[PDB]
Amino acid sequence: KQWLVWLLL
Amino acid sequence: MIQRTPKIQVYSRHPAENGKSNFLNCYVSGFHPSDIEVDLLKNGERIEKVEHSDLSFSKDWSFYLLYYTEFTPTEKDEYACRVNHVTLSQPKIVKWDRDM
Amino acid sequence: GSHSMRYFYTSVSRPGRGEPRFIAVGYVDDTQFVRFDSDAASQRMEPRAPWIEQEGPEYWDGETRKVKAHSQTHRVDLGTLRGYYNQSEAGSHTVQRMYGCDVGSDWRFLRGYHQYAYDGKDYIALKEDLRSWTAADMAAQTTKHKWEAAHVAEQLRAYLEGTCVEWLRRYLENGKETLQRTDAPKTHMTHHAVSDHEATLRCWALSFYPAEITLTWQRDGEDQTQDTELVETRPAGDGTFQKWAAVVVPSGQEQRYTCHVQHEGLPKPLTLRWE
Repeated sequence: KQWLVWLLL
Repeated sequence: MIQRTPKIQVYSRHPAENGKSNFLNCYVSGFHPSDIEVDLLKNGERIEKVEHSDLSFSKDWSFYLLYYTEFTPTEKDEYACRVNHVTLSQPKIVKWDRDM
Repeated sequence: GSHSMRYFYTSVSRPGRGEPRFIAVGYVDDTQFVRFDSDAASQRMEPRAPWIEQEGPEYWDGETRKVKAHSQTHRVDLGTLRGYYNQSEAGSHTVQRMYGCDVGSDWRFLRGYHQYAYDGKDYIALKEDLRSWTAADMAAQTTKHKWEAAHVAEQLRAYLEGTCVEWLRRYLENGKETLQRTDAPKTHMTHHAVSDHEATLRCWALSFYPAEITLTWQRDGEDQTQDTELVETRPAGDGTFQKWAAVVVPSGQEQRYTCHVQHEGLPKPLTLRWE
């Protein structure tokens, strides 16, 4: 299972 | 902006035994960017049923793909792999070395 | 031994077709088990291993939502970096992300990594302490600050030390019969007369898992690193890997060179010598 958070640059 | 050149390896999944069913593989590694075109040649003319792996890269962010197909090696037939990438001026070709 | 779950994401922008192309793959150790292709009609996280199909449809729905979210955030990151490096809309660019977790033989948390790259160069990485970031150029400094603001470090660490390792264990014990294995290599040696006063000794080691392998040549005990042809470990297609290492030998001196092989499947390393 992969991360649930959105990560923007 | 900085491009790496593709490294090609043509080989069989199992030892080459004429007449027995086997898989032909062309593995490309260490190239960038991701765009690339790869065909498999049977005595010059290309094949049609050529599956490939999903795009993925190594720790240095260089991509790698596998182009495989099913076939039966023979005595006279020569197989090859043709690749084209942005870092080349013409399609690169690699002959399958059945005896190495 | 030690196991690892790593996720890979690749997004490439193509002005003229609008929406970039987004491909993502998942690996446990050296075995791919999931995939997602943007331009695929499926539009869902598809399986690539047989031990993952056991999971129900809810699992696949969640993973699909997640990966689609990651695709969106990549579609934003492309434009954002285009602005940072002040580049034109007429140019194609690639955004790559890799992150995962490792566990030791005790099946506990050892390491965790997360890193972004723009056009093959490292953009921003997570140091192995999981608290601070490594920023490459001035553009990545802005990202580093933004992430230091929202406490992204603590969150990402909470994920890596929790869910990541847990479901890595689940994947290992589900696909136990394949992931938990050590296939020793099947080595042999060929000798081709390149010329009358030279020769080539090729050391084949094929059909082994995992891919981690060491394959060297020695002359009279010392390494021949300067004169050894060494291809990169390549897949076979059936879940095993192949690799060979050749050396150029003066004719009549074959008995001086030895091929050394090390792999998890070999109790003790192997030492080969022609004839």
